[PDB]
Amino acid sequence: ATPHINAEMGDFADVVLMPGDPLRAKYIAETFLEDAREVNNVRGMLGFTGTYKGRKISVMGHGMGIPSCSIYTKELITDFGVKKIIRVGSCGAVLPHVKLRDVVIGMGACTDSKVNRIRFKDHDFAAIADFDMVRNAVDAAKALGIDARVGNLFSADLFYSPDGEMFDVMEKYGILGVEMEAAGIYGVAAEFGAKALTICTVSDHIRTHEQTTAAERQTTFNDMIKIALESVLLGDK
Amino acid sequence: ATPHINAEMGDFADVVLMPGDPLRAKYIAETFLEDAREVNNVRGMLGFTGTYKGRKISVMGHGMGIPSCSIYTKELITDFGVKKIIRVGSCGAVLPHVKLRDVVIGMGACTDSKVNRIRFKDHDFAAIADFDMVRNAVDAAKALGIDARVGNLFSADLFYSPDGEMFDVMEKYGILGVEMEAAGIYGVAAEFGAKALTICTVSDHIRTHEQTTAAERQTTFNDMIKIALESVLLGDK
Amino acid sequence: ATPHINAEMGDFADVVLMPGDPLRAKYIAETFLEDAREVNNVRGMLGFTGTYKGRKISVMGHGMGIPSCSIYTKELITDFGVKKIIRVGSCGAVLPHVKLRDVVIGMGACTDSKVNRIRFKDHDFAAIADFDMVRNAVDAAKALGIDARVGNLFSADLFYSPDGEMFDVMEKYGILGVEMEAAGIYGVAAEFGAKALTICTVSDHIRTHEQTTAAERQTTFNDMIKIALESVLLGDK
Amino acid sequence: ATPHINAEMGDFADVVLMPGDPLRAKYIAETFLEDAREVNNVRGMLGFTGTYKGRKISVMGHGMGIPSCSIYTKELITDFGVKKIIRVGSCGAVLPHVKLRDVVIGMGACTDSKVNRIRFKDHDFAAIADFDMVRNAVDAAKALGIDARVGNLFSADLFYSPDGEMFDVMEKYGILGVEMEAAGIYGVAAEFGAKALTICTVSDHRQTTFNDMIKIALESVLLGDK
Amino acid sequence: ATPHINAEMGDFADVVLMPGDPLRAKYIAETFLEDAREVNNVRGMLGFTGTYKGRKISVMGHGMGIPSCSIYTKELITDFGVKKIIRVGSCGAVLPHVKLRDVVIGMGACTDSKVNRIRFKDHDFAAIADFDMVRNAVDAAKALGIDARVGNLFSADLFYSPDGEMFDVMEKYGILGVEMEAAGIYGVAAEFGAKALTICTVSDHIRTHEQTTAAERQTTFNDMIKIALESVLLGDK
Amino acid sequence: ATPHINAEMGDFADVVLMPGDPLRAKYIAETFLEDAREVNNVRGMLGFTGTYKGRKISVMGHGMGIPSCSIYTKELITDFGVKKIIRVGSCGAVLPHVKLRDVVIGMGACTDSKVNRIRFKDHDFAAIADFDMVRNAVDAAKALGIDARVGNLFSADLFYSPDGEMFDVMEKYGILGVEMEAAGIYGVAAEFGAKALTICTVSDHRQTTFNDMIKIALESVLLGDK
Ligand SMILES: O=c1[nH]cnc2c([C@@H]3O[C@H](CO)[C@@H](O)[C@H]3O)n[nH]c12
Ligand SMILES: O=c1[nH]cnc2c([C@@H]3O[C@H](CO)[C@@H](O)[C@H]3O)n[nH]c12
Ligand SMILES: O=c1[nH]cnc2c([C@@H]3O[C@H](CO)[C@@H](O)[C@H]3O)n[nH]c12
Ligand SMILES: O=c1[nH]cnc2c([C@@H]3O[C@H](CO)[C@@H](O)[C@H]3O)n[nH]c12
Ligand SMILES: O=c1[nH]cnc2c([C@@H]3O[C@H](CO)[C@@H](O)[C@H]3O)n[nH]c12
Ligand SMILES: O=c1[nH]cnc2c([C@@H]3O[C@H](CO)[C@@H](O)[C@H]3O)n[nH]c12
Repeated sequence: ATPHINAEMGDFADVVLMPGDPLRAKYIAETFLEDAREVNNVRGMLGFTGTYKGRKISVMGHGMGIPSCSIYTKELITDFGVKKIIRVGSCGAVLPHVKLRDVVIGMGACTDSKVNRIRFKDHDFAAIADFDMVRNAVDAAKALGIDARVGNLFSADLFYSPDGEMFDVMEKYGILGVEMEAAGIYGVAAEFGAKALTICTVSDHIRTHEQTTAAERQTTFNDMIKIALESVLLGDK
Repeated sequence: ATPHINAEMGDFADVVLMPGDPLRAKYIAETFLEDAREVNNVRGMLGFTGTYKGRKISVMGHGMGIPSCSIYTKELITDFGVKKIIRVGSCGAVLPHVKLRDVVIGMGACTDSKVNRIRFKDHDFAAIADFDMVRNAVDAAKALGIDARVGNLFSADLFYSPDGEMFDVMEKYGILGVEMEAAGIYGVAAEFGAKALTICTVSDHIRTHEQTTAAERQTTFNDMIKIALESVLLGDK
Repeated sequence: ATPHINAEMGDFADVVLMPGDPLRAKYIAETFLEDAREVNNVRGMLGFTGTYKGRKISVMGHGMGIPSCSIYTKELITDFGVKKIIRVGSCGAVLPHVKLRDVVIGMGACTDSKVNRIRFKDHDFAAIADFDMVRNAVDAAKALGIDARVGNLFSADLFYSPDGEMFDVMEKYGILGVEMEAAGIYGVAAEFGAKALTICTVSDHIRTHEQTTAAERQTTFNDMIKIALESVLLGDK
Repeated sequence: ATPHINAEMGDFADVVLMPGDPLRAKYIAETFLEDAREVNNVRGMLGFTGTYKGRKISVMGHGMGIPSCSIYTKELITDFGVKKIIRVGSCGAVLPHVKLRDVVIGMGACTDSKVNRIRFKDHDFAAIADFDMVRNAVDAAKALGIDARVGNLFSADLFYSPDGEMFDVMEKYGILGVEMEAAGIYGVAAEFGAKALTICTVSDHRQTTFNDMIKIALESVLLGDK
Repeated sequence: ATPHINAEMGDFADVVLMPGDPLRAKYIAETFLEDAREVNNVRGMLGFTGTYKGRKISVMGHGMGIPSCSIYTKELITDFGVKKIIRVGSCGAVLPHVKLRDVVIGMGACTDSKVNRIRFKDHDFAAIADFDMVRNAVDAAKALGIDARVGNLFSADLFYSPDGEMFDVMEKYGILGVEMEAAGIYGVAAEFGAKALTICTVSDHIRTHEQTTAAERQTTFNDMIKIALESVLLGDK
Repeated sequence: ATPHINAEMGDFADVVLMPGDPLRAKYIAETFLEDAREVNNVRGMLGFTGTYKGRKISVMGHGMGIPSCSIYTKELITDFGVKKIIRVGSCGAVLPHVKLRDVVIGMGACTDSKVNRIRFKDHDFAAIADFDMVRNAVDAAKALGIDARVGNLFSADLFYSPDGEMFDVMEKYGILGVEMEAAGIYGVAAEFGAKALTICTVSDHRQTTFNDMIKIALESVLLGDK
C-alpha cells in the first residue's frame, strides 16, 4: 500500500510485465493469464495478477514517460518484492532497415532525460538491461520463429520534440527504436537492485507508407507478449 | 482525433482543468459540471465537457510527469482550440509554515527536467504562468474566503529522488510545493502559444507525513476546484 | 558601512528604486524625491534618500550586469534593512509588436548567467518577482493611464552576444525585453530574504534601431518612475 | 596507410583483438596465433595478423585511455574494413562480491568523458557492446569452465581521480570493473557502424588468467562465426 | 559614439588602462598623466586621455563584473581602435604564501561565468593574456625593484558566493588572486582580435590580521600603475 | 616503482622532456643526452636519464591523449620528485598565417575534455603553462634564430571529431595549434604543484624541425636554471 498502489505484499508476482497503457494491461491479463485478479486501480493504473502456464505473473500499466514508470517500478521493487520487470510497448523507428512490426529488444537505452545524471554525479551512466533477461527473450523469440533485433533504444522526454534534429543523430548512432521510458526503468533497476528489460514492437517509422493492417499489427504485438511471458519461464529454469 | 485523444474539434471547451489523475477528472465532471459528457478514454485518460454556471468547460487528466502532460496539453492546444489550461493537482510541502490541505498557486516553477533547456538553448527559461490567470485565481480565492500562497513550485522528474539534500535547497529558496508537471505545462504553453496556470493542494509533507485516497476527492481538493472554476469566470469578464 | 556602500543603518528607506545608471538615480532624486539627500558615492554609485508624497524612499544605481547589481542589492538587504527593490531600467525589444518607450514588467526573468544554477544545484530556478509587487505595478499603471506588458525578461551577460540565433529563441518564447540584471536581482532577493521587481523601458530594438541620452531622462522613462513610485504607495496600503 | 597504421587494406583480419599494452600484442601473436606476420609498427604499437584454428585474426594494442583507443578503433574500421573489435584488458573492482581475477564482460560502459556527449548532442548515449559478441564471450567462457560476470564497466578519464566519492556511486549502481576505454570504443563502433566488446580480468580491488581471457576472446569469435 | 561612450575615434589612445572604479580612473589621470582630458562621462564611467612620458595613454573605469567590463572593452576595440587593454585592479588571495600588497599578473584567468562557454561551443576556452604584454609587465616591475607573481586569477560572478567551498578549490589549483573581470576581458580580446592584460594588487586575504597601513597599501597600488604605464613603453620598443 | 613506471626516487631528473611517441625518447637520449641510462620499460614506454651540458635530464614518452599523459605526469611528480615537465610534440593548424614547421608554444590550452571541470567543480579552469618556462623557451628559440609563436593550443579528445564546425571556432579565437594533451598536463601540474610547458611544431594544416624543438626545449631548461 503506497500512494500509487492499493495492494499488499504478495498481491504481485515477483515478475511484472508492464505496458504503458493501463487498458493494455487488462488486455494482456484477459488474453494470456488464467485466474487473473485486479490488484490495483489507483488513478486508473490497472494492475493484474494471474498465472501463465502455472507460473504466477503480474501485469500493470506504467503510464507514459520516465517520471511515471519510475514511480511504479520503484514501488514494485521496494514495496512488493518484485525482482524482474519487463516493459512491453511500442516504438518509432529511425533506421531504414528497421521495418514496421519488427520486435526490438533494448539491451541499452539512450535518453535526453536528466534522471540518470542526477543519479550518477552528472556523468554518463549506461542504462542497460539485465543480460540474462535479454538472452531469455532472444531465445524465446527464436522458439517462436520470431527473430528480434537487440540494440539501443532512445527514451525521449518530449514525444513532440521542439527540433527533430535529434532523429538524424539517433539514426547515425544506430538506435533501433524510439520510446519514452526504458532509460528510466533501467535507472530504477540499477538504483534499487532489481532486473529490468524492455521489448518493443515498431509501430511507426519516419518515412511512412500505406498503413499496414491492424490484424498483422496486433499479431506481432501478441508475439511480443508471448516472447515476454515465455522468456521468464526460461529464466525460472 | 490526435495520437492520444479520440475527439474532434469542438468537443473540448477553450478552457480545460487538468488534474494528473483520470479519476479525479471524472470526480470533477460528476461533482461540478452540469450535463457532463465524456469525450475521451484512449489510454484511460478520461476527458469530460460540461458547463459550470452556463460556462462551457472541460476537465481531463494529464498523467504523472512532464513527458505525459506535455503530450496532452500539446494535442489540446494544437488540435482542439484550447486557449487556457489550469492544472489542479497535488504536491509535497518542504517549508515548515506550510500545512496539509493548503492551496498553492504557482506563478513560477523550478524544475530538474532538461525539457526547457532543450527549448531554450541550454539557458535558463523562467517557466512562468499567465499573469492574469494568477490574479484571477487569487481573486477567486479571496471571494471564496480560501487562503492561497502565490509563488514557485518545483517540478520534479523523480518522485523518489536520490538527492534529498535538494529539498534543503528548495526550502532555502522558498519553493511552495513539490509536484511533477507545472514547469512542463508552462513550457508547452509558451512553445505552442496558449496560457496556463497550476494550482495545487498540499497532499503531503516531504519532511513529515502524507495522506491517501482523499487526493481523488476532498473538500480542500474541492477548494482548489472552486478557485479554478471561479477564476475562469473572472477571466471571461 | 559595507564594502561598496559608505552608509549607516537607517540612511536608506525600506524600499529602494534602482536604475543601472548612477546619473539616472541622481535625476530621479532631483525630479521626484522631496528633500533628497545623498547617502553614497563610493565608486560613483550615487545613492539618495528623500520622500515621495510623505513616503520615505531611496534611489541608487546598481551598475551594469548581474555581478554588479548582486553586490549592491545584497549589501542593501543584509546591512541596511531594505525590504523591497524595484529595478527601473532599460531594455532591448525582440518582438515585432513591441515599440520603443514601451513599459515592461518582468514577472519572470530568463538568463544565460550561471549564477542561479550555482545556487540551485545546477537545476532550473525560476527567477520570479514578488507577486504583490507586480500587481501593485500593474494597478499603478492603469491608474496613470500607461500601458505595460507583464511577462518574461531575459537577463544577458553579454550585451554584444556572439550568438544572434538566440534572439530568435527569445522571440519564439515571447520574452518582452533583453536587459542585464533582473534574473540576478531575483536570485539575490530569494537567497537573502527580500522582495523585488524589475520594470523596464524599451530603449532599443534588437532587430531595428536604438536611442541615446534620453535613457538618463525621458517622459517614458518618467512613466516607469511614476509607476514604480506609485506602486510602492499601493503596497503600503 | 593511415596516420597511425602503416598498412594497407587486407593486412588486418575483419576481427581485431586489442590489448592496452603494446608488448602484449606480440605475446598473443606468438602464443595463440598461427603463421603470424607483422603488419604495423608506427609508434611501437605493433600489430600482427595470423589465424586461430583457420580463422583469420589480428592483434594490436590501443594505448591507455579513450582518446588513444578511439584513434586506432576508428582507423581500423574505416580504412581496414575491420568489422569487430574485442578489447582484452584489466580493471579494478568496487563491489565486494567481485573478486580478483574474476572475468568481467562489459555489456555496457559508463564514463566521465565528454566524448559521447559531443557525439550525442549533449544527451545520454548508452555506450553498449554487440549482444551476440557478449553472448559468444559468455558461452566461450562457460565451455572453458570459467564464470564471467556481465554488466556495466566504468571508463575513467582520470586513473587518479581527484574525488574518490565517485567509487561509492559506481558500487551503488553495480558497475563490475573500472577501466579506461570501453565507452570510447563503443562510441566509435556506434559512430562508424561496427561491433565491439571489451573483456576484462579484475587485477585489483596473472598470466593464467590473462591466457584465459585471450582464449575466451578467440573462442568467442569462432562461436560468432556460427 | 556608442550607447556607453560619448567620444569619437581619436579620443582614446590605442592603449587603455582600466580600473574598475570610475573615480580611480580620474585618480590615475591626475596622478600620472599630463594634459589629461575627460573623453567620456556616460553613466558616470569617467574616461581620460593624456600622455605619460610623451606617450599618449587613456584611462577609464570598467565597472564591476565580466558583463560590465565586456561592454566597454568591446566598444574600445571595435569602435575606437584600441589595440591594448590593461586592467589595473585589486584581488583577494587564497594561497598562504601570497601576502597583502603582492602584485599579481594574470597570465590566465579561471571563471565561474558562462560567457566563454557560450563563445566556445560549450568547451573549455583558456582565457589568457597576451604574452608580450605579460613579459613587458614582468620586466617593468623588475626595473622598479618590484617582483611580481605570474599565474592564474579567478574571475567570480558572485563577490558574495553562496558557498565558499570554491575557495579551497582555488587554493588547491593555485590561483593567485580572486577578482571579477579578467576572464571576461580575455574573452573579448580573443573574440575581437586585440590584446589584454590584467594586473592586480592583493588587497585582502582569507585569514586576515591587523589591517596594514593605507600609506603602504596606496604605495603598492601606485607601483602597479607605474608597472602598467612603463610596460607599454617597453612594448613600443 | 609506480603502476606505470618501474623505477625509484632519484632515477628521474627534476626535469622531464616528454614526446608522445615512445620511439622518440630513445632517439633523444642517444642524440642529445650524455651518459644516458635506461630507467623505465613497463609498457614499452621507455625512459632515460642523462645530462645536457652537465644538467641532469630525463626523457620518456607519455602516449596519445589526456588520460595517458595524465597518468605519467602525475606519477613522475608525486613519486619521483619531478618539478618541471616539457612536452615536445606536433600539432595541426587552423590559422592561415601559421605555417607548417612553425614552432608553437602553448601559454594556455583549451580543450573539449571534462578532466579539468571534474577538478574545478564544473567551472572554467584556465589550463596554463608556467610563465618562466614559456619565456625560457621563447628566449632559447630566439638564440637559435627561430621564431616561436606563443598562444593557445587546443587539446582535442577526438583526433577524428564528429563536428568540423569547431575548427572554425578555434580559428576565430586564435588558437595556434591543435593537439591532444597540453590541457591535461597543465591540469596535473596545477593539481600537484609542479610546472609544465608544451612546445609543438606544426606538422599539418621534419627531423630538422624536430631536432630544433628538442634543442629549444633543452636550452630553455638551462636558461630556467639562471
Ligand atoms: O515514435 C514514437 N516516439 C516516442 N514514443 C513512442 C511510443 C511509445 O508510446 C507512448 C507514447 O505514444 C510512450 O509511452 C512510448 O513508449 N511508441 N511510438 C513512439
Ligand atoms: O511530494 C510530492 N513530490 C512530488 N510530486 C508530488 C505530487 C504530485 O502527485 C503526482 C505523483 O504522486 C504527480 O503528478 C505530482 O505532481 N504530490 N505530492 C508530491
Ligand atoms: O538591447 C539591450 N540588450 C541588453 N541590455 C540592454 C539594456 C540595459 O542597459 C544596460 C546596458 O546598456 C544594462 O544594464 C541592461 O539591463 N538596455 N538595452 C539593452
Ligand atoms: O584499477 C584500475 N583503474 C583504471 N584502469 C585500470 C586498468 C586498465 O589499465 C590501464 C591503466 O593502468 C588502462 O588502460 C585500463 O584499461 N586496470 N586496472 C585498472
Ligand atoms: O576578494 C575579492 N573577491 C572578488 N573581487 C575582488 C576585488 C575586485 O574589486 C571589485 C569588487 O570589490 C571587483 O571589480 C574585483 O575586481 N578585489 N578583491 C576582491
Ligand atoms: O593535426 C593534429 N590533430 C590532433 N593531434 C595532432 C598531433 C599530435 O599527434 C598525436 C596524435 O596523432 C597526438 O598525441 C597529438 O599531440 N599532431 N598533429 C595533430
